[PDB]
Amino acid sequence: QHGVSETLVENFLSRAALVSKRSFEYKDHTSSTARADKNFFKWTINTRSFVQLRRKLELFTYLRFDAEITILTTVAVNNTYVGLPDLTLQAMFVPTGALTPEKQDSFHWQSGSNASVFFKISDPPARITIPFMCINSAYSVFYDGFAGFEKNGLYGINPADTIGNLCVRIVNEHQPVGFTVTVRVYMKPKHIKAWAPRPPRTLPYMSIANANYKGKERAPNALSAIIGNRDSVKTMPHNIVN
Amino acid sequence: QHGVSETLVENFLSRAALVSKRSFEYKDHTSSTARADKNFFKWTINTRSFVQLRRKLELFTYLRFDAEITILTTVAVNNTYVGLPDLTLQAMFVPTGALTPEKQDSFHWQSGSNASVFFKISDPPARITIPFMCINSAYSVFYDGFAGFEKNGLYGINPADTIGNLCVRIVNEHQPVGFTVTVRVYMKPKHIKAWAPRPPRTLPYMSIANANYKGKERAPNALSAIIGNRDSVKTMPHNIVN
Amino acid sequence: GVPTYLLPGSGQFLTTDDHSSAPALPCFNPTPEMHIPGQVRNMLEVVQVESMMEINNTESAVGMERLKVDISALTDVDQLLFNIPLDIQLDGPLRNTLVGNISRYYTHWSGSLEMTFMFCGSFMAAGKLILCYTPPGGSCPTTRETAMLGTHIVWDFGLQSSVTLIIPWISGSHYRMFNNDAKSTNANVGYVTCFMQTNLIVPSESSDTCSLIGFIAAKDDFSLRLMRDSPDIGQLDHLHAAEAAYQ
Amino acid sequence: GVPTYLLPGSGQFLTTDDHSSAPALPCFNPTPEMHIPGQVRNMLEVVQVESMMEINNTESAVGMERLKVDISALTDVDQLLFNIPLDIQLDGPLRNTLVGNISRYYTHWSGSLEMTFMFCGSFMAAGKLILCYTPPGGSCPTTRETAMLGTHIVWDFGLQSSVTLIIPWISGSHYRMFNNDAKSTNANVGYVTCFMQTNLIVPSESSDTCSLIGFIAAKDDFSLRLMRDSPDIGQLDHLHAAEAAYQ
Amino acid sequence: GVPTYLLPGSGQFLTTDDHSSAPALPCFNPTPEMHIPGQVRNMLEVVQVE
Amino acid sequence: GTHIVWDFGLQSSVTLIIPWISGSHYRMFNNDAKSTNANVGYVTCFMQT
Amino acid sequence: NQINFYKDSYAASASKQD
Amino acid sequence: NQINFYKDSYAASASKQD
Amino acid sequence: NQINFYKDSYAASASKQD
Amino acid sequence: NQINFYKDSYAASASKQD
Amino acid sequence: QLKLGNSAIVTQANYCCAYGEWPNYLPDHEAVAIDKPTQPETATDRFYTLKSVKWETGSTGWWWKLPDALNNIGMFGQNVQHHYLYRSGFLIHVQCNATKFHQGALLVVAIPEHQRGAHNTNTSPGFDDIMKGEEGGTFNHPYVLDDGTSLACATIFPHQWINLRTNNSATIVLPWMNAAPMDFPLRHNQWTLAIIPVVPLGTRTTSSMVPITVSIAPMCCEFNGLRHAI
Repeated sequence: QHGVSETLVENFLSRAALVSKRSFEYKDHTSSTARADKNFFKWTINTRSFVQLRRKLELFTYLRFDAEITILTTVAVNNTYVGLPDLTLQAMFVPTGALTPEKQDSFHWQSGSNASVFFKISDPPARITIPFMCINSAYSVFYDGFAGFEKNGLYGINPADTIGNLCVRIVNEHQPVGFTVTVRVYMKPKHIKAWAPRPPRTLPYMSIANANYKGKERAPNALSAIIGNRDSVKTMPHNIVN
Repeated sequence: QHGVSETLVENFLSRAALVSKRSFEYKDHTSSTARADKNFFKWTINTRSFVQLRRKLELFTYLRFDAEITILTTVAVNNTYVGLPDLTLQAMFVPTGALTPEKQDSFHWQSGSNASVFFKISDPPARITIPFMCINSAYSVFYDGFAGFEKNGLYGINPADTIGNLCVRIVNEHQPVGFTVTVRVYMKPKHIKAWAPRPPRTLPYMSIANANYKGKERAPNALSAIIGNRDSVKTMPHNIVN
Repeated sequence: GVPTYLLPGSGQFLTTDDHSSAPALPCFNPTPEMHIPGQVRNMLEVVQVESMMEINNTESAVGMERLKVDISALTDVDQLLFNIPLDIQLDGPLRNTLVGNISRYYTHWSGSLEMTFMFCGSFMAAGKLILCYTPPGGSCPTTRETAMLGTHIVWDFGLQSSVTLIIPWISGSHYRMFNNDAKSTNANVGYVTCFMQTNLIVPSESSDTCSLIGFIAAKDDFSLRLMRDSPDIGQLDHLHAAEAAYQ
Repeated sequence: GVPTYLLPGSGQFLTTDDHSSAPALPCFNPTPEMHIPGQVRNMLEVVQVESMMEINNTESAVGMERLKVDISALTDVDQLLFNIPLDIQLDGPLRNTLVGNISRYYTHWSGSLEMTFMFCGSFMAAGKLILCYTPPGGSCPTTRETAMLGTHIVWDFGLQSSVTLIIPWISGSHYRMFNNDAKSTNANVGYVTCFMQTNLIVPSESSDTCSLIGFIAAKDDFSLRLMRDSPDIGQLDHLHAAEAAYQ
Repeated sequence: GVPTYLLPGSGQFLTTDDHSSAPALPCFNPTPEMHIPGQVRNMLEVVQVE
Repeated sequence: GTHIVWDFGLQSSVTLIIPWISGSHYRMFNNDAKSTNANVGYVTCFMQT
Repeated sequence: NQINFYKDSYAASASKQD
Repeated sequence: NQINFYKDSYAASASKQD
Repeated sequence: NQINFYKDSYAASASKQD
Repeated sequence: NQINFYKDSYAASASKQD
Repeated sequence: QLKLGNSAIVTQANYCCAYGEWPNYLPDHEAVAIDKPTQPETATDRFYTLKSVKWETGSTGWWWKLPDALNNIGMFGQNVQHHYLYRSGFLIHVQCNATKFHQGALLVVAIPEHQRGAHNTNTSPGFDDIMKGEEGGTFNHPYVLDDGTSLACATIFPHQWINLRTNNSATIVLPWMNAAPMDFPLRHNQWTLAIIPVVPLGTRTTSSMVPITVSIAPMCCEFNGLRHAI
């Protein structure tokens, strides 16, 4: 007579978990390097950058969900302190492999067809719903095979599994002091149909591109010993002693 | 013909009373001590830190309520004054004894399965509803007995009575001036079913872990004299004199 | 969309409100309601249970001597034994009662009271008392001839070892306030006094210092409203190990 | 317009909420649902599948030797072979199981367990075991006479090469918590021990070091609630090429 | 009044949304729809032309 | 065993039913007072208060 | 979406019904 | 007050009906 | 929760009905 | 005005109906 | 007459259904464990009589936590040590009588979940201060019930009065008082029989060593989780 409704996969996986986080600078980028974010960042939307949602979504082989992207923008100041600004941010949704902008004020941000969302810091966080956009009927979470017809393709990375790019910029111009604008993206998968459950991953992750494994140096969660050791098979660790 | 609806236990106990309060600093914690809050605090959610809701909930032996946690965050500045910031706070709900974060920017705050709430100071206060989460059918407010099977357990502290941990951090990074961010938590118990009423506690509380008593040095509410003294049993204190 | 506008009172956290709020744990299955004995749906059920009065709230009455009232064999005639301050809301012998600790969570109260005086002498101890309830306005009556004009009951220590002194609800107002003025018309309740109707008469082998335990309850017409915090408890610092709930 | 007012809880992003939100791609036509085998509507379907226990979680058991338990021909009488820490929520031989990895996403759990012990000796290997389940409260029983008083099953290596040791749900509470206290009444589960009922008796051409593989599943009455993050995974830095998702 | 609370996603200008908005010119009478040849209700009609 | 607790209040007498508890149908006599077939039991009396 | 609390018929949402 | 737009039954207002 | 004032069927809340 | 989403009868608007 | 099992008490009476509830077995819809709990009916549902405590002049009080008073007595104590769970009501009958020349009053009060408190220290009471066993305890401060509460309001609990004028017995009939249907007996005590001299023993006759004898009959004992004894 116990309710089993909390272990539903629609309830199990629909936690709005952190999927992206960049503290990028917000200043005069006339003298900054090429690798640094010049008031914008692209992010290829993947479930794999943070290991807690990843291990939950890697419990299944095939997932059919609607990503409910919630973008939490928060701001800090890089000697003296002044008031935090009410910065307007654009988060333009670019598809996989399409043209992502190269500047803050480039003419790709006009969003003549791309889905953008113009939100502020002092507003509630920008929550959009990105649909099930796989060309297949489910996201191949694990894709045993290769994408390209040649033999140079990446193993495990099906581009149909890839959601897309989330190009996020600050709509405001540069201001005479530098701010550190941290953009946290929270994806809540919903309308979830889950197929083919898998062994939960025990060893720690190495890369987001694959399923490489190293393990800890000692038990628990080591390669030769996943479960932590005890004395003998007839030795009870948490034994009651009275 | 008088209405008795205000003395209902659903009306009696459902006052959103202060259950937690920490003024913690918000600054560069690279040179602070280990005991001080480095932009986050854990709180084991108990009804016992503040004696006015505690004595109301200690009127009963068994309580079955839904805690409606309201988190009021308010901010002050630690020479010169500048504008108050619009700080974003996360209040991640960790269960009893589970992994609470050790940093502000640790990877436990990603909330892949824990219930978090991301709220700002200038917003209305973050009001969540934490359900009746006891494994028993009521919270043992007073638990005559011990938790562990060994003889080292804590007396009176049933972990089934314990709600959980309320790990609250500030999502923003450190800013070049120090702020004092006071987080007041207001729990309103609701859907209350109350069993086995008890004597109201007369002596002042000593600790939140138990029901120790010392009493005042003199009457009223002393150990040897709860009610304040008078001259004789035949002496009326508030006697009308005309 | 829907054209709205924020009223005054928007974004204010009123503590005593009644609103559905966002559940932290979705599709939570709570523990099924097992039938636990003694459910209280209403705090007046706690109030109507009779509880001991500390009529002996004097000095040199240490601890448990405060509950009982030591009556003795008196060589005089019609003497005063005890009088009871009837302020439920204020400090006095009714404060540490079920009718008094719960009513100090409130400000306005109604309804009758119910004093039960339990005699705890020997079976050979015989005597009589009179339990005068005096409605307020005047002084506390000291002689017996003054107080039997009120609402009294005359009680034997024969087969009866207990009473039911119904303090009637006599007030002009519907309710009665609490103030720091104990002598207000809205706050003062009256005076219960107790006199030797005859005497306490014991034999040579029964102890003469017989004790009365006095109860007080409420009746079915009792009522309480305008809830306030209890002055019976209060902290000046944090409690012990209150930091340990955080650490 | 419509007179509104913002409640407390306005503009807060609760992660576990349930609200319709603005679609980024309007009039999107999703890919039609093709029937893929093995749909999981409920995570207890993943739990009820039996999975191997690492009873041999000792040193010098490297890798795959941890799944099997090497039982041998014993010259003594009624000896102990292995005991199993039954904390599903905590670390131990049940952690890396389908009943254990999914339950460490939760805090409170119910229902029975289902241990299947698969014997992997020769066909000529004959013997008997007893699989005692001891409800908690006392120490882990070491002699056979102590533990057969509990819930045991006596198992032949005849035609039977597997069992179904139903660990019954015996608890006072409806559910069972997780804590860092493994010895709590709300957390401790019991003890499964295994004894030589008779012996392992093999001929001269069968290997004496026979192995037991132990499974554990759940039953239909199993339940899990109060979801939490898994302690079985956790990162201290960003993963490799996590910057390459941005660059 | 009506007890409301702002969801996440409040005050964000999503470009591809679908909402009724405030008309600048009230009681405007638009020009009546004269039948113009070759209406395209769907861009695949443009695609199917060789 | 089979006890009864008796007040000296209104009650000045009792009825302590010694129940027939024996394995056999009957009980023998012997010169062995400690036989299973001969021994009956023990009625004891204690100060309750 | 059927929400149009304006008195003008052009003020409605984008009529994407086909 | 009958406003409960959440899918959970415990998320409602305080059931003060007696 | 039955509130979906969007024209898209995927934009609804998480269908936790089982 | 008929909007009273509170459980208390005194919490309504000013009853100016006469 | 109160005849439970082979035990009996010839009574002359006024009992107390505690919170209006009579002890019954656990109903099958509120049952939790999947196995049928054993019900040792006549072996445990019988009057287990503890030691008598000397009702003196300078006595403060006595407390027996249940079933900690009965974890080592008879077939209740053997069922307690051999079973992980139990669910028992109690029929406490308290015997205390004296002459018609003695005065005194007993607040025979049964306290559900008597979480005690130590006096004038922040340290919680240990194991040896709570689980006294068959010997019971003695109130350090009976006026505050050893937990900072009040003796004056202790009549909210299931109580009976032995006024040595009127009656010589108190019968309190306790149901299963726990948030859980069954519980572990060796680490938890649902009830606590508190016997308290509100009015002390006084007389002018020859002094008799007046005791208070306590007969506690468990009622409707279930037991579950059979294993070896402890």
